Amino acid sequence: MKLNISFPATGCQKLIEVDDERKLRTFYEKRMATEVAADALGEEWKGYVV
Amino acid sequence: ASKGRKLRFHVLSKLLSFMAPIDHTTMNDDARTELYRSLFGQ
Amino acid sequence: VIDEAAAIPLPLVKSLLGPYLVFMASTINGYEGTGRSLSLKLIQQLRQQARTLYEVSLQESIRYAPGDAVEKWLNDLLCLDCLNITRIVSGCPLPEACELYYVNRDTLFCYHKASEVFLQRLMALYVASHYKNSPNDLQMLSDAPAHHLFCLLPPVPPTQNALPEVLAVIQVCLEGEISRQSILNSLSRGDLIPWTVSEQFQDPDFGGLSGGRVVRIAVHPDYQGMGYG
Amino acid sequence: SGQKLGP
Amino acid sequence: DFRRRFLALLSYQFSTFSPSLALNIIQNRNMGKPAQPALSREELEALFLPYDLKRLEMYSRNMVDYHLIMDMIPAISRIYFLNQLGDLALSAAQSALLLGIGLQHKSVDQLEKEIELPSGQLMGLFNRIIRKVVKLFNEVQEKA
Amino acid sequence: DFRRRFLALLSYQFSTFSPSLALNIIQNRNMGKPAQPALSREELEALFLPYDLKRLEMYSRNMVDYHLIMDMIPAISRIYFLNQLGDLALSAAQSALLLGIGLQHKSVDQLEKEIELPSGQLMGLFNR
Amino acid sequence: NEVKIYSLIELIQDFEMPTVCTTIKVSKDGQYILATGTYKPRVRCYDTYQLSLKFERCLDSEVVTFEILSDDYSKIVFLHNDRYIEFHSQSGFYYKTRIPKFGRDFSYHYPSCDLYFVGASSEVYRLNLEQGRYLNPLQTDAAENNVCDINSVHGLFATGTIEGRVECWDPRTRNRVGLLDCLPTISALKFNGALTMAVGTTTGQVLLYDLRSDKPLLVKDHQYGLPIKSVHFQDSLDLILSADSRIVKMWNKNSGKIFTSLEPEHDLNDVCLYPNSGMLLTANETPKMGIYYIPVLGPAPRWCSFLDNLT
Repeated sequence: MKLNISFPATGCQKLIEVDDERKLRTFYEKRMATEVAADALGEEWKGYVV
Repeated sequence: ASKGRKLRFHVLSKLLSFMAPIDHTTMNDDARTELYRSLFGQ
Repeated sequence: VIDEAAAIPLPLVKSLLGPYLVFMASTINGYEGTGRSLSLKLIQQLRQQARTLYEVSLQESIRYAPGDAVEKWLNDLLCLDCLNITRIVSGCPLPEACELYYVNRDTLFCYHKASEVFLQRLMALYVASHYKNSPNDLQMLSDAPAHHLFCLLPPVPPTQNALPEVLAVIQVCLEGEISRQSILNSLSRGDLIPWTVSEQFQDPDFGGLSGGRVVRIAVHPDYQGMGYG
Repeated sequence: SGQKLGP
Repeated sequence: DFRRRFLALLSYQFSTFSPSLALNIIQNRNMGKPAQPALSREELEALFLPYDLKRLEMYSRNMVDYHLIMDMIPAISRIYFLNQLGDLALSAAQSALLLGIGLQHKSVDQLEKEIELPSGQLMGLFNRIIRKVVKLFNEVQEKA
Repeated sequence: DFRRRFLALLSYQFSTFSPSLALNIIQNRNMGKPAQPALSREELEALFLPYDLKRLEMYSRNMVDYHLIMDMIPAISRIYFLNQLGDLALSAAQSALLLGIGLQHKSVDQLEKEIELPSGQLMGLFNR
Repeated sequence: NEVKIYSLIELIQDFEMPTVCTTIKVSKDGQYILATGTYKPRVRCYDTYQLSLKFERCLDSEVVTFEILSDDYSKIVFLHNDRYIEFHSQSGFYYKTRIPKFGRDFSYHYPSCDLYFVGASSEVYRLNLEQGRYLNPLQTDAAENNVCDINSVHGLFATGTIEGRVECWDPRTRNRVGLLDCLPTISALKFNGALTMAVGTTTGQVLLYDLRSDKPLLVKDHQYGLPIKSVHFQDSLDLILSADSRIVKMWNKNSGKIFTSLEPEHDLNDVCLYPNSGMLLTANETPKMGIYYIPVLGPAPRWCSFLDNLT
């Protein structure tokens, strides 16, 4: 499971490998084009919405 | 009889053996006969 | 081999079949022979279920020659032979045009020829949907008190035959009118519905009310499910 | 008691 | 918090545990637990209606059926292991049966294999258990 | 009296009963009995601890793993099937799940054969 | 009025006729859903597992109604306003033949392989499938016959008439067992169970009838005068499913209490219910075909299992 994350306002892309199932539990059973609060990704991601 | 206005009983080859008879009726034949005599006010 | 297969409920019979060779045996018009309705259902299940079905019937006793006067006399006396439950009369409006009738116990069980024919009709319907017919159950009906028997009959025409066809039969036994003190004594140490309620809720008040239970309700096997009940 | 039962 | 979770979960998938193991987890000598408050009048009335309390009292004299009071035992079992209901002075063997009936929902026959005591004594043991239980309700009611 | 007795006895010998059959026992006359008052505030505090409320409310948002609230269901099922807590407008299938879990103590996979709905759906119905 | 209905993202792609949809029907297995539409009359079958259309087959003439003979999508019969019956095998078009007079509606008797034509003739035509020869005619002695239905319970065939008289026939021995008497024309007739029958009237009255008693058990009148095209029965909730073009009404079989009512943006040509599910499929006079999900009525269908999460 890899995450291809993009910030359009700055226009920057990054690829991050997440090996922990725990952090990916938040994204499971969710559809496309839906807003998700990705606080589970880590301490850097506080208040981020994807 | 023009344009098939009158019923005809010639054999139709393409429709021959088009289906096989399958029957699923629980009610027995003796019960069927008694019911129809008893139908409605009869 | 499954012996006395009529006694076993039908769902268990299906599992016992399996893919292996299977032998049946059943009792019809016997002392413990199951009624017509259950037997017809089983053979319908067997015929419905590369299986080759074989039906064999036995008509001759091993002890006495057929036609023995004792056997025929005893069979009618105890009403152990179930036959066609009733002649197929014209069907009636189900919840609309049927009236209950009160059969008199004294007049039913006297040995008049007309009464005997009606008794055989009632008994065959009575033990139709029952696992093992008991001669003892007849012993309760004819003499035991408060066992009131009720029959539902087609609307009578102006012209009628000797015996109307019987659609449904209900046997009701009246209970109650039992003293409070006897209940109090019994809890420390006249049928199912008074005693069981008394012991479960522990109410001495219950029992002093008069009420009856429906011992049996039956409908004609051909007409089963049309709403006579 | 309970520990003895476990043993 | 972990204990009260465990008390509810013996019904689900923890019933397969032997009664002895469940007793060992719930009670630990290392962390002693102070006794919970004795059963109050409003709390007892909510849990047990007077007909329910009447059934326990009169059956205590009878010792006949054992099928009238099976419903109340899981309610009774929770109170004892929650440190409530004061002290019932239940023995180690008696506590095992109360846990088995109330929480694991096992029949008496199955526990007979587990407890390995004879059923006649186990029945008599459970008879003693409820006896201590029933008067303690009466002590609570008389205090009102 | 019989109605409360039947709920407790489901976990001893009536668990073998199908959930649909058990529902027919509890609900009869095609009508409700004299309506009991909704679940009282004081009754709530005795029934569930403030931490217990916080766990159940938190799982509603996360919805990760039902085992955390698995202890709480048998208490919840008793309130609903005692005619308390008013009416939750539950469906026939959703009502059957509460009886299977809260009362019969059957796992979600075991109910899948009984309810005949797929285990993925039955988890979602439990979610509602 | 506490049902709070949903309306439907896209469950099946291209679930859209070009202009209008006349009839929508579902196969008995439930894996296939079939629909026909104007313009360029098409037969479009949608796969439930794949959520897409398997195929489309254009037709010469508009189809009044079609009935699914086979358990799968293999064998289908179309009746046309051009007096034409077209048979389609699994590969495609198979055979075509006409009838002397126009056919209003047709019903197929699975026993005896006899398929019945009810139309603009007093006689009701019969079609045998195992044998190609057309069977003997039966005369219903009423000028115009509008609707027909066959009961699966015990094989009873009843045809509606223009005068408002329902006539019951016997598929075996070809004898008229009885008559039922009740200006309004018989809009819709359905058989449900052994002893329950329903008749729709052009005035907007759906009448419950019992076989033994001539008097109707219950009466329900739509306040709007439009005829009721289709009536259905739901066994689980004992609901009788009544649809007219303006609105479709949900009501109980006994005492006639109303469950709920659904009014869409444009008129409904046809209404269908997926078996054992709260999902409702309606055919409208609109390129889009209606899909509505009723949670209280039933659970979501298996191939749309995720809707229960979405609610």
